[PDB]
Amino acid sequence: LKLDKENALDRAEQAEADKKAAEDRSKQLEDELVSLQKKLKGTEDE
Amino acid sequence: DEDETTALVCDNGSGLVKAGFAGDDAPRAVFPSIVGRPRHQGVMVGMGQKDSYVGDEAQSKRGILTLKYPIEHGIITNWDDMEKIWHHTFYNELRVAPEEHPTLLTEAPLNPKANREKMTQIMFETFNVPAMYVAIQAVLSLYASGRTTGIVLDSGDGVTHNVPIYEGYALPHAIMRLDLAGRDLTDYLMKILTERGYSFVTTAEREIVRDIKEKLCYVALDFENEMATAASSSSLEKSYELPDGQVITIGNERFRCPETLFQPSFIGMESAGIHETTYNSIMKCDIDIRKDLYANNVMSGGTTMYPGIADRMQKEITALAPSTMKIKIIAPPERKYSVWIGGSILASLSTFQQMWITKQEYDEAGPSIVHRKCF
Amino acid sequence: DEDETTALVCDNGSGLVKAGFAGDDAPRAVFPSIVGRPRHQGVMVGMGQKDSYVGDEAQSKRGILTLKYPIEHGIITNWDDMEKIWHHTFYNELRVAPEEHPTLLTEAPLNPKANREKMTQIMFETFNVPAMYVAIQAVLSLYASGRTTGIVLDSGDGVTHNVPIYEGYALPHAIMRLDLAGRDLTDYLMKILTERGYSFVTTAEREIVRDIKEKLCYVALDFENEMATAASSSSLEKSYELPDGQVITIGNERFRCPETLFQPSFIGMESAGIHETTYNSIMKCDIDIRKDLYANNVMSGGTTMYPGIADRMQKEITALAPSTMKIKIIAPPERKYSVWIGGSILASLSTFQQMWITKQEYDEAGPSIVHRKCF
Repeated sequence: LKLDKENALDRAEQAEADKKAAEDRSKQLEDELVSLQKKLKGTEDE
Repeated sequence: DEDETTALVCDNGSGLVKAGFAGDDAPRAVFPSIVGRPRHQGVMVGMGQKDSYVGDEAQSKRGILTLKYPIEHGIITNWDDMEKIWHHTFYNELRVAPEEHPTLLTEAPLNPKANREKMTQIMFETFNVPAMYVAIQAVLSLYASGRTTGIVLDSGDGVTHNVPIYEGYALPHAIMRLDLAGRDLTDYLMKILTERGYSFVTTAEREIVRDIKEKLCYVALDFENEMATAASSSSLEKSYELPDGQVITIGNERFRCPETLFQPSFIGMESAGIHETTYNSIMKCDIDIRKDLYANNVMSGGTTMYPGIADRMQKEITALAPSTMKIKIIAPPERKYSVWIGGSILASLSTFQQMWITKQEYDEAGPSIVHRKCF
Repeated sequence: DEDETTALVCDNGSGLVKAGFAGDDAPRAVFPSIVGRPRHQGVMVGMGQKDSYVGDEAQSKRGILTLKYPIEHGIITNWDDMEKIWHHTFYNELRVAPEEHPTLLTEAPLNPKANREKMTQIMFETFNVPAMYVAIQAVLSLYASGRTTGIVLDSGDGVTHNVPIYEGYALPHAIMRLDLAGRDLTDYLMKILTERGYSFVTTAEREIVRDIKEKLCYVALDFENEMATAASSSSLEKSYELPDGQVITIGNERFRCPETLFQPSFIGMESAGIHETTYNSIMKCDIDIRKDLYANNVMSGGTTMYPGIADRMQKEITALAPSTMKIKIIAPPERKYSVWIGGSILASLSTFQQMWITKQEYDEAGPSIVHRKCF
């Protein structure tokens, strides 16, 4: 317990930091995907 | 502690108020928009006991306090209580006296005018702020969310505003203001928990329920199937520990309350629900606008923090939407804190340094000046 | 209850329905175009509560109902609700029905084709009318005004048509269809009254606002002068008592809403304004026509009841029109009720008795007959 709030907190913060990097990638990838899909449909329509 | 006269920023909702200084990416402190007053006389020695409590003080001693929120469905009606909140917020937690720093406050596009007039007047006449600027919550939501175009669902505590914005412009013909908000969800949860044997009727209890809601409740992507399961099995129940050591669990109530956003009739409101309200904001807009609003549905404010709301809203709009169009909801981690963040962004823009009301123009014109100077 | 073997007449819009029988000079009754439905679950036994309410029943009980309007900017889409409205109108309240009488229904000149097809069909198939005739509101507006020639400013609940007729002939290229009418003015007033601290969101609230508007609002002969004073002083405000005990006063908003007709941009509409559309309906006609239309500017429909509108529209057109020539507005007490009256005149004229579709020709041809026999 003594260092477990710290181990859990460091895990939470590291996971949150990675989550955010990955969530920001998710948003970037989704926006690119949607725009890319719209480009796809743009070209498919063409 | 600042080395420049940065603006101070305060996002004062009907629920909670967020504050910090312009240039940060988060508020430094969060307080409820509450001034508490005792309804009982203390007996024991060493129990504090104040005539009035402000912000976090009102919550800490709430067991015996009436908790008054000075803001009613987006408007300040009690200016004395907002002075207590702003003194404490700026002077004690941000550690800055407004006398040497400009201040930015926020309101919804259809928020009653007296709100912007008192926000401006209080900071100029009680705090002697050198300048003021009442911001549009729709703008701030878009600046925090990284958009210029999209639907702003600011789902606050007192009101869900619902305004489509295109290329930085308002599209006012399509605003569908809804009197269904986070405050109604808290009240409804107190009532649904009562049905299960856990009655919540006091102000202290209201805050307990507010905390229960924030941690245990969700909307569900499929209400009827989630309901049928939750009503049939303990597998969808979740516990919460109450301050007196009692334990409360929530079953289909866990979503039946949040469902009020989609079914406002549960609290007695005449409305088609948050997803039709949102949709009403995207189809009413012009034929060459609709496509950009569908692809940029932007959440700000709280209630956006329910685990399934971004996905159910995207699904409901998609179901109502025409084919071909891309429907997407932006639901950033800056959720509930986004309007404050946008306030920080706006206060510091070089393009916005001419938008500030100075404490010269203010005194020459009087409190009504905010009408011509802000928006 | 009536024994006169005449035609029946109804003007059906997005707000109200005027009705009575042909040959008289006024409707016998006016009903809301509403089918009301309960928006609450009843708890107590013996509380009444209908599954549906029609017309005035729906409006009178609106505090606990959701009110549906079947007509969209001049077109009936919810024919089932109009059948209910018509049954009540004819069978219950006017005390006369189509089964024993020929019936005339009205529409705008460019109204989508489905409207006249369904109006013809419902009277023949659900009311068993012996004959039908779908009329042009422009025709009726001039008959009721004593004209064969003039501009019809048919400002209704969902659409203003702006349509010229010369010597009894249509001048269709000069029709200026406008998406601004009494219902949009009501929605705008709800938003600006929200700005004053009295939010109106629900449909019952919309009906409260429509009552406020009809009794307190005006356009003004000189908007800017009334505005500058009304926006600066309480001497220009007028009180209204809301059905909850509150009193609302309205200042420049009293006229800003009605002003939308002259400035549609107030609600986000792309339009030159009612006085320019009037001017163009005159100006787009041939030069030996223009002079007669300038001298015969005819108001019909509602909104024509705003103080300053008959004087203002004449001022706005004469200010654009060439000199020497006389510009005149016709704005009789039959204002807003004149389309119905025109319907009575057309239905009863001997010169019109060959224009009726009988339930002979209809049964063999079907509803497409309306395009062979009416217009």
